[PDB]
Amino acid sequence: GELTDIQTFDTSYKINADTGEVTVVGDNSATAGQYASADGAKVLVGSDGKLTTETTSAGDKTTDPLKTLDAAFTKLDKLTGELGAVQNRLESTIANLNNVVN
Amino acid sequence: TTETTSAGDKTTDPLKTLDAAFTKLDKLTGELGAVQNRLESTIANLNNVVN
Amino acid sequence: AAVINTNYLSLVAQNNLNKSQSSLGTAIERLSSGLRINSAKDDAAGMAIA
Amino acid sequence: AAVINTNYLSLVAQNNLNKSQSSLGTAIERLSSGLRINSAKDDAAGMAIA
Amino acid sequence: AAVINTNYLSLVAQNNLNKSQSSLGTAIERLSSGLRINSAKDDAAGMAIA
Amino acid sequence: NRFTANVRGLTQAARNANDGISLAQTTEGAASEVNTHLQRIRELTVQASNGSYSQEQLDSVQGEINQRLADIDRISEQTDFNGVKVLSDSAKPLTLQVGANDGETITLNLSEISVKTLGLDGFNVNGKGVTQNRSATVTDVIAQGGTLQGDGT
Amino acid sequence: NRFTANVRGLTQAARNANDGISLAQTTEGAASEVNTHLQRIRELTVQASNGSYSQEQLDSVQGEINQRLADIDRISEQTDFNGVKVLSDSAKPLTLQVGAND
Amino acid sequence: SYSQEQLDSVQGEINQRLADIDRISEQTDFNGVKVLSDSAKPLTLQVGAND
Amino acid sequence: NLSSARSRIQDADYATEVSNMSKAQILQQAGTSVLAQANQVPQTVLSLL
Repeated sequence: GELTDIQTFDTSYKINADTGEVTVVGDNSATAGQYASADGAKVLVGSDGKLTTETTSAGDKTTDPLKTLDAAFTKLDKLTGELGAVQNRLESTIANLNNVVN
Repeated sequence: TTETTSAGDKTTDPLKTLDAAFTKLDKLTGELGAVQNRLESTIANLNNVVN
Repeated sequence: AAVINTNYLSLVAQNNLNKSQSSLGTAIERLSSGLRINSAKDDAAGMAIA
Repeated sequence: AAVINTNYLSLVAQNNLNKSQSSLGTAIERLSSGLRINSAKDDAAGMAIA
Repeated sequence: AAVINTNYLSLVAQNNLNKSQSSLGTAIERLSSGLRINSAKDDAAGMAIA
Repeated sequence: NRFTANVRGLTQAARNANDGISLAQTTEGAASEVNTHLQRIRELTVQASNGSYSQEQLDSVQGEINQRLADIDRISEQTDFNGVKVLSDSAKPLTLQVGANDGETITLNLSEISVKTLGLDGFNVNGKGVTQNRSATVTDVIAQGGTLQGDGT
Repeated sequence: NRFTANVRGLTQAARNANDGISLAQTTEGAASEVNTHLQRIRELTVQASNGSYSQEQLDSVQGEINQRLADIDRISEQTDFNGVKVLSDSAKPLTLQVGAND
Repeated sequence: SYSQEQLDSVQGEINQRLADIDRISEQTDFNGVKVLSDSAKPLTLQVGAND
Repeated sequence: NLSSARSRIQDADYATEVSNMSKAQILQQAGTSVLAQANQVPQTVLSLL
């Protein structure tokens, strides 16, 4: 399901698969400073081995722990409220059916 | 040269270096004191919200 | 309300007790040490001046 | 707060009292001996000069 | 009233104590130095005359 | 349910903040001891800068300076809190997550109190004041008549 | 039937008014300590307005005041009551229906 | 402020809680019907004659 | 003069510190008592049954 004709830039959908990024090896600093347009982005090696201008990666951790917990809370509360509403309606049906039986 | 040290030879202005160290240490100490004040204020605020 | 599960009055009393105890603690520290400005969190600039 | 297993106020009071007693001991030793530079831990180069 | 947070009597006593202590300090300084006009802040014209 | 989660998460957040006060207290106490060390160093430095003292008394003064500096470095490398070298050369600022619904913290910004970072790093009044050099740079190598021979040779 | 509707709705309105009381309590409690923040800022402003303080100690006062302002902003952003940042930048006036007959 | 080991203990407790949640899901049974489980279609509850 | 300057900012005024400690102790005893009576506030609920 991948496409070879059309690629995606770091931030955009570009047909040009290769850009030829220009990095300068800062002498006496041993850091591949950016040269093309970022002009000193201090390139770091990414987690996939490619060159990138970011300093910190995603890591291995729930990025939004409490937000996911709140989402779980919302799902559980929705189910509990639905069950409670069905239970109340069922009690009302019990009353109505008993009256109709009488 | 290879070896990593050299003679110090009568450090020029001792008290100025000491005063720079004093400024740095006092700056960090004041930052920590401000943090302690902020943190006890947060303790009070959080306790109020808890009640 | 006549509920027993939570006692808001008890919680308020606990808060005021904690505030009074913190005041007692800082007063006792200043009384024992003889220095008003110790643990710079009180008068942070004052400790720099001192 | 209302904790009793540790009394932080007692600890700071004890520490300040220890500092006060150390100062008193130095003063008493200097008074009895009559020498400011005694126990070379006090004014190390001073006792070399003396 | 019956208040405990503020004790006006204690504050007034502290102020009078401070005034008396300042007077005592001036008296001790005048005795020790032996000159009534020392630390010119008192009787500046007297200091100029002296 | 929402109120229970919020109120008890805030109690836990109060616990976290209260640990933050303890951390700041420990670091402040260590810094106060460093402050006393600097005060004594300044006193005896004013003493030693006098010219009336012969060389050997300056040697004893420098011995005491070295002892104080070594203690400062010891405080730097040994002030511990929950197994964290808080007042050391490797101490990133803390977070102190306060309040539920994470996204808000209280950065501590505590680090770098020791010799070589208070700026002294070589403090000396006599001959024995050995300082620290810097790694030789390729620019310096070229500057002193550098002649290339290969891969950075 | 009309009496039951009125009494039940009015009791529920009493519950709603109690919720409003609790929300007002939370907001007032947060504001009560923002008040202490402002008091401390004012006291330290009086202290640092003196000329005897050199630039470094004025910088320390400014750092502490920056902490106080950041804490006030944190109070505004984080003060929550039933998923509503009541004392915040985006806080519209509430409704608090008391009584039946909308 | 917590070092890695205490975080690991917290993670162990959280894993225990998650395992309990999963157990409650797989084992909450009612008349041989795992009602609160991963295979639970909505029921019917015929209430009245004239289906 | 500089020692006096340091005293004016660093040394503690014992007269006000003693009064502050006394008021703190008074507030502590009052707080403990009122907290107790607040703890018997729900006791009156445990009368009707």
